[PDB]
Amino acid sequence: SHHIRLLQQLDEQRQKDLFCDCHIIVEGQMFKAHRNVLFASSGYFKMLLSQSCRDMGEPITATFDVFSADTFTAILDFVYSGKLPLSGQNVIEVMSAADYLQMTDVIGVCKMFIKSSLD
Amino acid sequence: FSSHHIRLLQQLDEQRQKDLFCDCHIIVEGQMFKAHRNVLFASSGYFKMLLSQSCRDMGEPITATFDVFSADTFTAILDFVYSGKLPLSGQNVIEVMSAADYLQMTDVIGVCKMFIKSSLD
Repeated sequence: SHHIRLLQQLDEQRQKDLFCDCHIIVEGQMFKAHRNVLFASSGYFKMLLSQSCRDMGEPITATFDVFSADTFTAILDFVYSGKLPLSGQNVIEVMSAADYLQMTDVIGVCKMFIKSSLD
Repeated sequence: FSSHHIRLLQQLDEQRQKDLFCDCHIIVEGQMFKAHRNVLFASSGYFKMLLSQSCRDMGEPITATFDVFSADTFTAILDFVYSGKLPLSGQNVIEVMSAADYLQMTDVIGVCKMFIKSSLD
């Protein structure tokens, strides 16, 4: 119960722009999140944020142009909730953006959605 | 229950052990504790109030000092924040619950209250 409650409050912080030390700019859209959460949930951010892992001050700004803003929205919502809204239209786009960000958990969820829909 | 929640909190604890993204230092009984501000803000009413002034300002790590409870008492509480497991026994169940109401942590109080009701029944 503690885990579910904590992540809901962590999701509330990024919505209210609280303790957001990381800015993600995808398709010209701004996304606010926490550095310690992205470092722990994505292999790409583990490498990108490793340089300034102990230095605090200016929020680290990251830019992406390889996936859409709606695709990153479903991925970023999964990080702060554990729920990934998958459908026949975005299952391939989300899974394709997941391996670039090196998120093995998202890839497995998208792969399971395909196996279920195909059966 | 969900694996994503369990996995994330385990990695957050690894960061605090390795002093990664730790923008908050807690000094209790002369012992140094490193942790994250966003995690403490979400798990404690006191830290929600303490970090509310610098919730959007980043820079110098916020240092918090406590002298009303011991370092071993705060260790069990801080470990519960980064794991969800609270080792309770007859020696520290009252000290942890007393320190929980000080930090305004209703979740820790409920665990101690459930631990007392179970042992006596």
